[PDB]
Amino acid sequence: NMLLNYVPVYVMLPLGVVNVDNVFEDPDGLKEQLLQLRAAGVDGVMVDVWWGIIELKGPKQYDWRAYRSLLQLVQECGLTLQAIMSFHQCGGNVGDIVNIPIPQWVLDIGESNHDIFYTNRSGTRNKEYLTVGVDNEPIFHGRTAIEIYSDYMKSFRENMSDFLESGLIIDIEVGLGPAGELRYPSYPQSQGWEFPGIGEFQCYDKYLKADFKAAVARAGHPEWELPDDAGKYNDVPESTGFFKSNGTYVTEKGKFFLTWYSNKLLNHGDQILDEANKAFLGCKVKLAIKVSGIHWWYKVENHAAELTAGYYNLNDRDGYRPIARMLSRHHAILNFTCLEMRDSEQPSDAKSGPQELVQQVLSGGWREDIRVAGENALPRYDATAYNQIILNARPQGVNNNGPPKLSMFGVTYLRLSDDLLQKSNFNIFKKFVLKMHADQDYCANPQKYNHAITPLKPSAPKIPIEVLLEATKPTLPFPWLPETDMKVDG
Ligand SMILES: OC[C@H]1O[C@@H]2O[C@H]3[C@H](O)[C@@H](O)[C@@H](O[C@H]4[C@H](O)[C@@H](O)[C@@H](O[C@H]5[C@H](O)[C@@H](O)[C@@H](O[C@H]6[C@H](O)[C@@H](O)[C@@H](O[C@H]7[C@H](O)[C@@H](O)[C@@H](O[C@H]8[C@H](O)[C@@H](O)[C@@H](O[C@H]1[C@H](O)[C@H]2O)O[C@@H]8CO)O[C@@H]7CO)O[C@@H]6CO)O[C@@H]5CO)O[C@@H]4CO)O[C@@H]3CO
Repeated sequence: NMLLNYVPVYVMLPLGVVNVDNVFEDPDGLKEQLLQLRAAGVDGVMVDVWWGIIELKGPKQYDWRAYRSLLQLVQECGLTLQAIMSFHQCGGNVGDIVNIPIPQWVLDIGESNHDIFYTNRSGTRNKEYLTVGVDNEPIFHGRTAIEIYSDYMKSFRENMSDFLESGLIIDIEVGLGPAGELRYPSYPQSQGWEFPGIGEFQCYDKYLKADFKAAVARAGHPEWELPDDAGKYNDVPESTGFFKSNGTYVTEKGKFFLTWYSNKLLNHGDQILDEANKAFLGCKVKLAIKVSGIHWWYKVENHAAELTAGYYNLNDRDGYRPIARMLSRHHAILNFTCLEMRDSEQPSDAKSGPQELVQQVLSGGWREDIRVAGENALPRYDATAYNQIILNARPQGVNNNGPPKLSMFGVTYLRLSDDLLQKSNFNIFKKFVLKMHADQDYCANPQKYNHAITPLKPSAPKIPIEVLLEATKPTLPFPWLPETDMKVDG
């Protein structure tokens, strides 16, 4: 059936819908908007569940009330929900609207131990998220950073058990770094980065520096140091000793460092997803993580922006398919971004390859047999953006005689705003929702399009890092159509 071609569309809710004071501010206003979405055929919505609002008062002082009133209203409006366990800061830059820090009691510990924060070579502390170096350090009033995350997710599961039982929540995305993405904070606008700066390595806090020196001593080179020649945030790769042609990234020292640095994210990801699987075990929910789409310098050999972010991806070393393989023991979804972007829209000197990056990451996921979802990175209201999302959602088009060979598990559109709901904009969005649904009407029962959610099974066994790293072998991507066969039309 054509309904086997249906890809669900979710919309991201406005930022700060429950504010920093844990108040669901405007139920009436949100409700008119949600009902517009329900009539346009949208399948669900997505919301951040900010750790800095919930566990603000102190360790295990959770207040779930205002998020319970929000989930109640989404359910009354007939929409499902993707929930993000957001363990990161919202906003906080100059010009930002809603600013929600991580818990003040965590920030107070940070006042006496600055090394709980990701740190660059200059010694600047990024406070958006806790460094992977403290994941198993019992320094937060007896808890390690992963026990804080685990406890938060167990409390969410217990206190929202009625919305979980009644099937409101489709999936739980677990925030794994800055902006909820599994990466280092290598391109902080708060420290002056501007596209397409290569960014900077964020491994200089004392826990990660110490771990690196222990690791180079075991490899037989105790003298090796953390990079001192990779430049600054706004550098271009050829003006740096680390990323130029035949530079340090290609030496024994550079490769060992890049393997260590990227391996820290796989393991960070693997251990917290272990806890998420335990917390939500038995629930009719899928688990997901978000990978960032870092497309600038993708078209040059060095892939510098990708490497400073922690994705050790080169033309001869796949740095994304190890992440897909890791997610398969957890039966999790890889949620990616840049689904709307065309290469032709990027400034030429950025050496930007969003279309190719997307084809590489989604093909890597389908090859590893996991489910792949995605978002647009920037707000777009035009038909060419929507037709690019429809092309990536079904790369080889609609199958008239079955399910597509390749299709995404879903797409979340970023952000519900008054601009989206403006008349000419919302008319084009309604056509996008239709074409995503492969010209079928909204289908309330996911089982009809083969998206039924079972009870969350326990994680399959730990895959050793060397088996994870066999997925670095480069493969050719699946074939993409030039343009979609299910066009919104201009
Ligand atoms: O707060 C900022 C922003 O943060 C989040 O986005 C992150 C994103 O997810 C990452 O992928 C990355 O983004 C970089 C991106 O990937 C690169 O491609 C590049 O962007 C270039 C565009 O790709 C390219 O098309 C062009 O953009 C032009 C637009 O096409 C054109 O329409 C106009 O853009 C204006 C917007 O239309 C307008 O709406 C307004 O945007 C604001 C948003 O409304 C607001 O929601 C917020 O956005 C968030 C975003 O939601 C998060 O996902 O702030 C926006 C900025 O104030 O203003 C735009 C103009 O300022 O003009 C532009 C060209 O000027 O060029 C760009 C740049 O070369 O760089 C991206 C990083 O800057 O990182 C971001 C940030 O973390």
